[PDB]
Amino acid sequence: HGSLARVGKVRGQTLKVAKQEKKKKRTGRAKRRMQYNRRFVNVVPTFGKKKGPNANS
Amino acid sequence: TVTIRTRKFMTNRLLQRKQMVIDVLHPGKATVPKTEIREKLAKMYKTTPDVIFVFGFRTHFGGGKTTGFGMIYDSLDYAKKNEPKHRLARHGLYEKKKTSRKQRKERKNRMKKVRGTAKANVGA
Amino acid sequence: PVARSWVCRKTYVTPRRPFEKSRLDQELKLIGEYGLRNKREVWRVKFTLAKIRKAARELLTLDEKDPRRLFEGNALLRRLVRIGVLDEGKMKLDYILGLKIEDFLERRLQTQVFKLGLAKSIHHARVLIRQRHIRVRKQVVNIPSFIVRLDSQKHIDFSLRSPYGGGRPGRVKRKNAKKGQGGAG
Amino acid sequence: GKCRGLRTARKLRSHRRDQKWHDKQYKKAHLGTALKANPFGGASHAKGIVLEKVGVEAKQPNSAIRKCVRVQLIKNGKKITAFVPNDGCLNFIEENDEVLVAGFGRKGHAVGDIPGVRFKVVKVANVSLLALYKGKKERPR
RNA sequence: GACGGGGAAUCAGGGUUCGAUUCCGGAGAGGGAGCCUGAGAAACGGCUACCACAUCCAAGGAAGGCAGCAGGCGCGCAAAUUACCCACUCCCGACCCGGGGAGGUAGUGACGAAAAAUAACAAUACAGGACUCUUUCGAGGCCCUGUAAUUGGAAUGAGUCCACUUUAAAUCCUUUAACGAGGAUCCAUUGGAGGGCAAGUCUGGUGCCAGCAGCCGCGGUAAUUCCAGCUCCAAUAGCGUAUA
Repeated sequence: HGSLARVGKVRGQTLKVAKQEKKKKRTGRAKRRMQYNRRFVNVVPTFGKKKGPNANS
Repeated sequence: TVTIRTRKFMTNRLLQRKQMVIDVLHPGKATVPKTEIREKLAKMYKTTPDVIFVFGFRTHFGGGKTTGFGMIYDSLDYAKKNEPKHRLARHGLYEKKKTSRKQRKERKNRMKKVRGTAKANVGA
Repeated sequence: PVARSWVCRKTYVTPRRPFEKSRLDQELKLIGEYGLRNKREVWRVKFTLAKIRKAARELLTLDEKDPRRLFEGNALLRRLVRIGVLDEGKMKLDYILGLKIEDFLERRLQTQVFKLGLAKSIHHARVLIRQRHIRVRKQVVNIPSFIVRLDSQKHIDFSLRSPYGGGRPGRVKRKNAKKGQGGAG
Repeated sequence: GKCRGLRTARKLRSHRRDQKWHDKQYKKAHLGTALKANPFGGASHAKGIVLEKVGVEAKQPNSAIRKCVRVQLIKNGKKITAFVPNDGCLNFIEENDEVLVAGFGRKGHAVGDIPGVRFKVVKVANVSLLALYKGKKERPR
């Protein structure tokens, strides 16, 4: 407990996890090429409502 | 295989020199220095390789071409008379006193502080 | 009082709507099909097309048989037919407005190398141009946004100082050859 | 317009000038009172020394309090009240320390649920609050 | 919170705002005042007195005006080297020869503008796709499209570095030999992900607390908005914030 309005309480008692070592991301011309490919030539004709890029329902 | 083609050739009786624009073709190598240009212009124009004064060589983007200026003088006296001093210093017949502007200005002010014969004495 | 120029201008205009859908769709389609790097290039081509269209509109609001109209309109028409976006059968003042962004982006050096038949893809074409491999009339070009003319299209080939058009090999060929000489010797 | 005569320009100009002065944004933007009452004095940022820390409360829709400091500027001597933006950034500030205050978003207007506060703290002890909050720089000891 | 103008930003059409600032004209060298010389000055890198400020001194006296070029103090949110040269542009003088912080050169420089790296290709991996069929299986997959840290050979550039060029002498650019990339660690950031407004009814923690929020509003012990991880979105060597 301590006090109600403690300055920096939630960020102070937040759990601390580390970053995961991952492969680097392409940037520049190849990023737009990958975006164009994934958005326009890997698509299938579907119906209803189009799924979002981050949809995880 | 370094060839030289001339351009805009025009002679002056009033300057006793011939101005022209030099186009140098050196494909596959670096920029050629000016002294082989001087001997090659001496060979093609049948002149001694000491009155030819060249400068301003810029290499085009890509490599292979170089455009610059060059003059051919009649004799050494005309080459010594109407020329800038830095080209003569580049060819090695003129040299200047090794003093900066700050020393000259301070010596001039210190000489201005006094009057008379001692003006030369204070200037050392 | 210094001897400078102080003359410069922007070559692009940002759109009014920052987050739209269809506009971003055709911009992404143009970037992916022409192998561009960012939206600044397609906005620049759109800006210069808009300037040409604005000049054509303000000359088309004018009346006929005006000598300055005939003069700088013929100047604009000869520029547009010498750049490669217009034809001789459409040498008219209204046919400038029927132009597209495809016509201006098709005279880019990248797609000209890609459609000429010496590059595998358009990104490979940009890599090939950027690494000093081609030349246009005895002069190499280091950049992909070199908008060619109609009279200079048939002169594009590989540069002399390149391993593709006949010349000294690169560094990995020589390094692997030296490694092979060391292993065999 | 109302005057449609060919020789009616002085009347139209005078009426437009009077109705332009009889406005709001042109009225604050052309007198010296609205800029004289501004503690910044027509400036984007200002410096001053923090005297104390006050916990100002929110409005009636929501129940929280806002951590805030009081600043006495040096350019004019006025005393202002500036909000420390982020979470836990009040602990980087102590008494008798200099800060760089700025506007808070709506050009001299209370933003959100904080009453009577029109300024925010950008930098403290000649380093930004964002660098201290993200753990990039450190307070000089 | 006025030097004026030529002009600048925005701009269907009209309009609004700015113009201390390299060109032209005017004014001043702390502020007023008076004057010598000279063709031309009420001159201040000329003089004479006042006040304010101010330097040295054996204390009788003497000497000043960086709103010039560098640099310093104070001030404020706010602005660079106590460098080199008369070679280029011109100017003054008895004068082809001397001088010029006028000027030119480099340093500092993310005010801003233009161009433009951070990857491409090939065979397997495996999701589909067009052509008569196999109705719906396999295949021709010869012709593709795409990405998985599967693999191998070609490439050019930053940076180090003979030289050459440039230059008053250099430096920068260009040219050019010797080196110089596989997770090519030679590793691209800035703001977001409820609506406005492109983009997770994901996971864990606090629980009207901490805080987010330009505006609606979000947090009350199952948060799409807080605090962290994953994923995604907008621009890209650029992005966000505050004031006219």
